This record gives sequence, structure tokens and C-alpha cells, in this order.
Amino acid sequence: TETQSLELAKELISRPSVTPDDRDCQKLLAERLHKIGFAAEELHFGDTKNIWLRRGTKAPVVCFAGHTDVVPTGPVEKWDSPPFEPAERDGRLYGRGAADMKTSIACFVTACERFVAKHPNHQGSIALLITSDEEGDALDGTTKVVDVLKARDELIDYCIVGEPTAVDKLGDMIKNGRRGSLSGNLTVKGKQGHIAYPHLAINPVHTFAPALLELTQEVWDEGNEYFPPTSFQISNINGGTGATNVIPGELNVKFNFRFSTESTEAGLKQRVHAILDKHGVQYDLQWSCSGQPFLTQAGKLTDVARAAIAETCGIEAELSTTGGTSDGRFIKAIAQELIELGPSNATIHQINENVRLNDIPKLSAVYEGILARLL
Amino acid sequence: TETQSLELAKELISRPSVTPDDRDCQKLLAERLHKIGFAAEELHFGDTKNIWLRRGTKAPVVCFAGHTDVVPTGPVEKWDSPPFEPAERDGRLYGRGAADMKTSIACFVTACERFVAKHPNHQGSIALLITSDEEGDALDGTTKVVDVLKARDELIDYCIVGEPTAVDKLGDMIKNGRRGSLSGNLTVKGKQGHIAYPHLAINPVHTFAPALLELTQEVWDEGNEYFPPTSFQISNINGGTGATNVIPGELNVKFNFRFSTESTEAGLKQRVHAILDKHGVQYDLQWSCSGQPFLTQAGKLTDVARAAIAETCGIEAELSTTGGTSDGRFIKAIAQELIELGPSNATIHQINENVRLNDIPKLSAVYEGILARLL
Ligand SMILES: [Zn+2]
Ligand SMILES: [Zn+2]
Ligand SMILES: [Zn+2]
Ligand SMILES: [Zn+2]
Repeated sequence: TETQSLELAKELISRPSVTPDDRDCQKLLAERLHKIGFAAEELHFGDTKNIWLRRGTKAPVVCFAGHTDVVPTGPVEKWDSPPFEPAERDGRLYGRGAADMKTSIACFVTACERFVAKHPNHQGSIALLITSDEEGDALDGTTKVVDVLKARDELIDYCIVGEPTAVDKLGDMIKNGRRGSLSGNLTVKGKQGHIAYPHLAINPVHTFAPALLELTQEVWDEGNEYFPPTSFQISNINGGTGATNVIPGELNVKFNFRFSTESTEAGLKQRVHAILDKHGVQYDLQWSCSGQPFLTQAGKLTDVARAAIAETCGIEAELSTTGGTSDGRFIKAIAQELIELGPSNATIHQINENVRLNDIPKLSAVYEGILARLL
Repeated sequence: TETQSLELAKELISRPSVTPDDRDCQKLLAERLHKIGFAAEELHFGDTKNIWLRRGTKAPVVCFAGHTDVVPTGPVEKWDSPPFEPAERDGRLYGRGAADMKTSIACFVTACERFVAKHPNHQGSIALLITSDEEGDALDGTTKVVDVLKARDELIDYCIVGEPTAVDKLGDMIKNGRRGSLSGNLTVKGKQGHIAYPHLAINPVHTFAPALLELTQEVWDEGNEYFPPTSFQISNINGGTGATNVIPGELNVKFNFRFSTESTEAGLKQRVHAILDKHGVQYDLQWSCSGQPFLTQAGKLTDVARAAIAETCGIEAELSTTGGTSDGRFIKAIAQELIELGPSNATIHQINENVRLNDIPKLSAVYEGILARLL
């Protein structure tokens, strides 16, 4: 079985492409796939590099999407082997980006090579949408490329985002969508004063308390067959001057919803304002929504991914929308069906990040099985 | 009517005796009262100066207590006239310490002079207990002097603390005691994690929420004829890393009780622990109690103060235990009866601090009336 995915994953990992830097990872990919008919189109915005590689000119268009940037390593001596010197050890490949998400990219590229070699007259088109900023604020990465593609009507039928999705074994989980994310920055207003004269002050911690309990106990929805219940979480709360004999004048609270399609952005905001208003809270509230939920319901793409996983890995993949998010939240606008599929995400963003070596050629063969079933 | 109190209040105020500095205010007082039979005893501890002046050697011993230190002025150009250049204007005397509490000290000293002159063979003893640190952490001020006096069995029958006690008119309020103060530093423990996986974290804001509501709604006691209900107030709350996609690992809350004699220190602590435990909160809690409540019930001293106020000011003084505290919390240990009595506290610790000029010789004549009724 092929070793080409492994060695390409190594050369990618060896590049310290901390966001938003690419270190010519995109150039490497472009030059390699150019050899088998992929045209390259660079789309740079701000400090972020993006590439849209494409072979073929007609439908169906199957897209692989991913990112070449990695999160910072932390103090390097805490690693067992250096984070940008990929090492084989105990049946694993260790390095920053080994799981998120350079190995996926390497597996897909080799899958393209093997597919195109076995089927040089295949129908449709194969594309790669690669960015150097998914891990940061992501203002100039995939979202810009999607807008360019949508503006010139270059649409996608099937997209696979190579993010790591597995719980333990490769293939046990595919993502067919993600929660939206809605964030609030609440400033509860009181009136500062000496703690010994509470009747001349208004303690914003005390005024907020009944709403906070109602917020943290609230059932937002029950989820459905594809999504878990909408989740509300407080991330920060800060109030006071540091003196233990003063009642603060204001209290700042930061909170977030990861919400399913059972609830809407507008609905959540109205509910939050209603809870605060019914308890007489005086406040300012700034909202920000960094994404809507998206979903690809059971269909050809999910069926095909399951079948390829059953063939290669021997297991039944489960569909999931849990966890964080991905660039799928931008791409779904131009992709009719989109899934995410990759290796274990157990060690992402952590020190001694790794992937099982046996999963590497399996992942690539899954991607190749997907290509064959769609094209 | 005499102008001696005014001019002595001026020379005191003109000294910038920001805690714990005295600027020889205590030396001035000692040298002045030495002329009429007061022996001086310096009791210095750390950076704090204390003086125990006394005329007479037998009971009853009447004590005036007070402090020569003042709080910082703030940026001086914000004042209408300089804070340490005492100015007469619009029937008021302006300056740092004009209300808290140099004018009281000046009024009592002149009262001693007039009393002793009119009654050179009076019974009992007159004492002044003066410190240069009441406004700060007060570890080396009156509390040390009291321990020295108590150790050599030098006890006090009647004490008047010159803190400003008036609401509007001089004499409308006397303090016959104060609340205790019990402070808690609570650390609620959770488990930090990414906000999108709440089932792998424990949000300490959410775990604390039901206890916080129960704490801020709790009726601690109903007070009694002398005290208002025990008061619980949150001063600080802080939790989070600053990232809006992280659930904090811990939450810090600082709170305080100003409590009456209806509740005990131990009882309050047990109640707080019981509320937190019944909601399953996991926490560390450090307590500190900076004073017990103290009370002088209606008696000769309150009766005498009321009667002197009725004579000089023409109004009926009300007894109160509200507000902050004073060095009475130390002195009550050796004083059988103690009250506080001074001018308006409306402008204490603020810029353009002042006292009505007409209240100055009235305050002094009240103190003199107290001396005459007790000695
Ligand atoms: Zn990723
Ligand atoms: Zn990532
Ligand atoms: Zn004072
Ligand atoms: Zn003060």
C-alpha cells in the first residue's frame, strides 16, 4: 500500500505555517497537481493566501477544502519531539498540523493522483479550495474566495472539508453540518458607592442575578435528528474596582450560543432581551454572529461517504453536527452538499499532536472512493 | 461667641496629614493642653503616631477619641480652593479634614479649655486618645493604644468619638454603635475548556448562579430597635481568560456583610456555606472579620448627649448605628459607654470637603455641655 500520502504529509508539516503564513505550502500543492491537469488561481487578500485549483470545466464539481495554517506550538521544549520536525513513533506521526489538517490535504492530493491515473477520462471536475487563515479571525480567507466564485457563478455540487472529524477510529464520524454562533457582550448598569450604604447604590451583580439564573437554566430547544439542543454558555464575567468596600457601578458579561436550526438568531436575541427586561435589568448589549448553522441532510454525499468508509475501514460512520465549526460555514453558500471528513481530532491544537500512521493511507483511499462514486 | 475653635481647626487643616503621617498635629495638641494640666504619653507603633493625653487620675474618666490623618485629596486643581489652605466661603469652611475630622478635635480641645477654666476643681478625668491612622488599615493605631490601656487597667467610663455623624443639621444624629464587618473571598472551581464542548467542562458561573441568587435574596435578620437588618453585598466578581470561546476554570467572588447583633459571625458563615453546599457548589472560601458589632444602649451617655444637643442646637438627636465604622470598635473594649458625635458627614472623603461655620462653635459648646453633665 502506498506511502506517498505519508511523505507528502511530512513535507507539509515540516513547514512552520503559523496563521496567516503559508510558507509556500500552497505553491507546493499547486506545482504538484499542475502535473495532472489542475489549473491554479491565486487569490490573495490582506496577509492571507488562498488558492483555487481545478481540473475539468463541467459538472459535477467535487471540491476538497482545507487550510495550510496551523495554530502556535507553545514552548517547544514541552514537546517530546520538535513540532515542525515530523517524527514516526509508537505507530503515530507527531507534529503540529499532523491532525489539523495537513495530513488530510496530503491524503486528498495523492487520492487525486491515483484517481486521475486510473480514470483519465472521468466526468465532472475536481477542485481544491485552500486557505492560509482558517485558525485565526478568517476575514480574508475562504469567505473571500467563495464570494469570488459565487460572483462568477462557479458553483460546487459536492464538497469535502478535510477537517479532523473522527472520535477514535478513522471513519467513525462524518460531519454533515455545524452549529451557528451568536455572542453577546452585556454591560449591566448599576451605581457605584460605598458598600455600607447599599440604599445609595445599585449593585449590578444583584440586579443581574435572577436573570443569570434564568439564562443558565433555560431550555432553548430540544435539538432534532441532526443537531443537539442549542447551548448557552458564559465565557467571562467581570465587575468591581478591586476594593472590597465598594459596590461596582457596572458588570460586564460575555456569553455565547452554539445554536441548531431549531432556533434562529433573531429568536435567541429576543428571548435574552425578554429575560433581562422581565427582571428589570438595566443594560447595554452588543451582539455579534460569526455564523449561521448549516446542514446537508442525508443524500447522495452522505451515502457515498458512508459507503466508502464501510469499504475501506469496515465500520459504520455516524453523521454529526457537534463541536466547533469550519470553513464549511462559508462554502455551503455555493456547495449543494458538503460534509467534513478527516482523522481523529483528539490532539488538535495541543502539544504532541499526532495521527495514527495506519489511518493515513486509509484516509486517502476513502477520499479516492468518494471521488470514484461521485465522478 | 468664641472663635478659638475655628482658628485651631484652621491650623490643623493646614497640615497635610495624609495617613499615616501626622505633621506634628499631635504635638500641637499636646503642647496646648499641657498648659491646663494634661499629661502626654506618646505611643508610636510602626509608621503610626498615637497620643494619650490625660488630666486627672480618678473616675469617672471621660475620653474624647479621634484621628489627625486625612484621606488623599485627589488632583488638586479639581478643588475650588486648595485642600490644605482652609478657606471661608458661603458660610462654610473648606478643606481636607474640615469634616473628617479636624474640626471635631479643635472643638473638643477648646471645650476642655473653657470647662477647666470654669470648673478647675471638677471631679473625674478627661482624656484624648488621638491616632494618625484611622483611615488606612489601622493596624498600629488606636487598637494598640487600647491594648496598652487595658493591660495596665486604665479603663474609661464615657467615650465620645468625634467622627462626623450629622445627616444635615448638627446634632440631628448621634451614633451609639456600629455594624460588624465580615468579608468573604470565594473561589468557585470549574474546569476550563472550549465553549463548544460544555459537556467536557464545568462552568463555574453556571454552578454558582443558583447560590448567588439565593445569597442576594436572603433575609439575614430583621434588625431591632438599634440596628437595621444585616446587609450582604457583592463587591467583586471575576472569571474568564478574556477569550469568548472558552469556559473558565474558576470564578472569584468577593462579598461583605455589615451585620447587626441579631446575627453572629459564626452563624453567617454557616449560612453561606449551607447555601453553597445545597446547590452542590465546589469552592474554596477565605473569611476575614475586621470587626464585631458594638452597641451602647440608652443610658446616661446617650441621655446626656441628647440633653446637650437640645440645649445648644434646639433639636432632638436620633440614635443610629448605620454607615461605616470608627475606632469605637476598638475603644468599646475598655469604655463602658461610647457614642460618636460630630458634624455633617455629607462631604467626607470628597473634593470641596467642608463644615458650616455656624456649626463649629455649636459643636464645641455641645462637647462642653457633655463634660459638665458627666463631671
Ligand atoms: Zn482545521
Ligand atoms: Zn484547528
Ligand atoms: Zn474619620
Ligand atoms: Zn474618614
